[PDB]
Amino acid sequence: ASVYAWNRKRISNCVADYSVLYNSASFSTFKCYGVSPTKLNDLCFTNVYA
Amino acid sequence: MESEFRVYSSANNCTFEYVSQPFLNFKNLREFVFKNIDG
Ligand SMILES: *[C@@H]1O[C@H](CO)[C@@H](O)[C@H](O)[C@H]1NC(C)=O
Repeated sequence: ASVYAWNRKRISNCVADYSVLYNSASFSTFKCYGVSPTKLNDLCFTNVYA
Repeated sequence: MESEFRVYSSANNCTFEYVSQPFLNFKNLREFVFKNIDG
C-alpha cells in the first residue's frame, strides 16, 4: 500500500515465530523500539498490528 | 437448504475470530455451560 493508505493487518490467535524474520538476510532495517528481538520469541501478546 | 442469515447489519472493529469443528420426539440433548472468568 501507499503510506497515506497504509495497510493494517490484525494478527491474532496463532504462533508468531520472530526468529525467522530476525535471522533473515533480506531485511535492511530491523529496529525494535521498546522490546529486544531475543525475547520476542518468548513473550506473548494479545494482538499484533502489521 | 439454509439460505437466510438475518442476525446482524454491520461489523466494524474485530478483535478475535475463531472457526472450529461443529459442536452439534426429541432425540438429542445438548448441555452447555458458558462462563466469563478473568477474561
Ligand atoms: C471502531 O470503528 C469506528 C467506525 O467503524 C472507527 O471510527 C473507530 O476508529 C474504530 N476504533 C477502533 C479502536 O478500531
